[PDB]
Amino acid sequence: AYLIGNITALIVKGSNTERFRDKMNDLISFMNRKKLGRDLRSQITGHVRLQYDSHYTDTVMLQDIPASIRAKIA
Amino acid sequence: CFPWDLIYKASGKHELVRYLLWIRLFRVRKVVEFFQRLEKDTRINYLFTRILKLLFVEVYCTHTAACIFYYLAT
Repeated sequence: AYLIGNITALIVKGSNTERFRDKMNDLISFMNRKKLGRDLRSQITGHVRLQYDSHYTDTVMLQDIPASIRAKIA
Repeated sequence: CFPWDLIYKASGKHELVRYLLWIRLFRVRKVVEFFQRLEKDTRINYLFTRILKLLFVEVYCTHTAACIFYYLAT
C-alpha cells in the first residue's frame, strides 16, 4: 500500500508540462466548440505558450531569498 | 528483416541463432509512435491515452511471458 501510494502520489503530483497540456486542451475545446478562425487561434495559443514560457521569471518565485541577494539579482 | 528461420535451418539448426528473432520486437516503435501521435491529439484526454498505453503494455507482457514460460519448458 505504501508503494502504490508513492507511485500514485508522484503521478497525481504532475509536472508543469502537463498542467500546461490540460490548460491547453480545454482551450482547444473552447476554440473548436465556438468555431474560431485560423489566425486568432494561433494568437491565443501563442499567448498562452509565451506566458507559460515567461512564467519562470517571477519575483514571487524567490519571495524568501533575502534582500542584498535579490538586490544583486536585480 | 533477415530470414531468421531459413538461416536457422541452413546453419545446422543451432539454438542461439533463433534468439535473433527478438530483434523483431523493435517493431513496437510503430505502436509507441501511434500512442505519441495520439497523446498530442486533443480529442482524447492524455491521461486516458496513458491508461490505454499501460493497458497495451499489460497485455503483450502476458503474451510474451506466456511464450517464454512455454519456451522454458521446451
